[PDB]
Amino acid sequence: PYAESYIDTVQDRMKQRDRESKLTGKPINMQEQIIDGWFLARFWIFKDQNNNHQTNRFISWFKDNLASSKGYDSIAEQMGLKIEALNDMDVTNIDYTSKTGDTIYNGISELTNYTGTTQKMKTDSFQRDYTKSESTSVTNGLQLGFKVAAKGVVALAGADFETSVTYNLSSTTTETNTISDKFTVPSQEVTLSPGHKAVVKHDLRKMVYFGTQDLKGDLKVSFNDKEIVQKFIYPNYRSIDLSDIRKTMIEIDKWNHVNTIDFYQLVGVKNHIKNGDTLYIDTPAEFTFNGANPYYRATFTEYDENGNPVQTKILSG
Repeated sequence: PYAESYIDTVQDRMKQRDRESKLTGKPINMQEQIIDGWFLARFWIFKDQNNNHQTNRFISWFKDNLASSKGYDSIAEQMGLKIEALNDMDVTNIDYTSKTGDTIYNGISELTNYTGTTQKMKTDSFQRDYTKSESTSVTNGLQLGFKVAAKGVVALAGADFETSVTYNLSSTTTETNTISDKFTVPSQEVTLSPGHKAVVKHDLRKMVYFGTQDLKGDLKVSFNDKEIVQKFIYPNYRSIDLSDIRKTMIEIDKWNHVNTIDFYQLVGVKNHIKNGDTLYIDTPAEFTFNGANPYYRATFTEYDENGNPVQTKILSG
């Protein structure tokens, strides 16, 4: 062709993509970087299989799909790009601030008394419903066309609240879940004199936690490209994983006598590849739990026959 190799263009593009992510701190486009590597690996195999016409047509098919609007989305489903989290991701550097939220119940239970004798009269228990919400956002999203969900246990140690929340590793968009839970207001202890009164004020409210964190863990990457690869060259089919992309880019740089880049260290800032199918990512995240464990305050003031407060005991909070 006596022109610039598109192969060299892709190799340099993956380098420039990873550098921008690491020099700006912004996340890399995981879809484009892995697909660009899959393309380079598949070509490095095709070039040695004695079909230069299909190899050149495989380059054309990849280029034209990139000129399309869908771009890397159309290729991602054709070669079956799959990224899934099979284990809980680690939550680190939890820093949260707490506040009280909306009222769940605010009222009183007025306990009179008329017996001529000292007593230990008691209120009764009741049960008020509420809904708690959990919202998370990933700062360094993988920028994928498909949603890649993960779980992580966020333990707000100093607040006795601990929940497993869901994240969206593909986009910075907020991921929200709402769940119905219930608080049982307890019966409260009160010692009363003849003719004295007891009031118990209930203040039950949602608790709100705003926090930052990191999210680290392994992701399984696989290519389901058996069908699309064989539409170009059918014989001598072999499956390909991230190991083959690392080998390809090493051998491409060796061909041009330049420093060998490590694909495993070319997947965006704070990220790296562990082996053929394990991508390790480390992204900042933010969370907001609205509801969680409700804050409950209960006070009791004893009034004598003249309506004067005798004693005031704290029962919750």
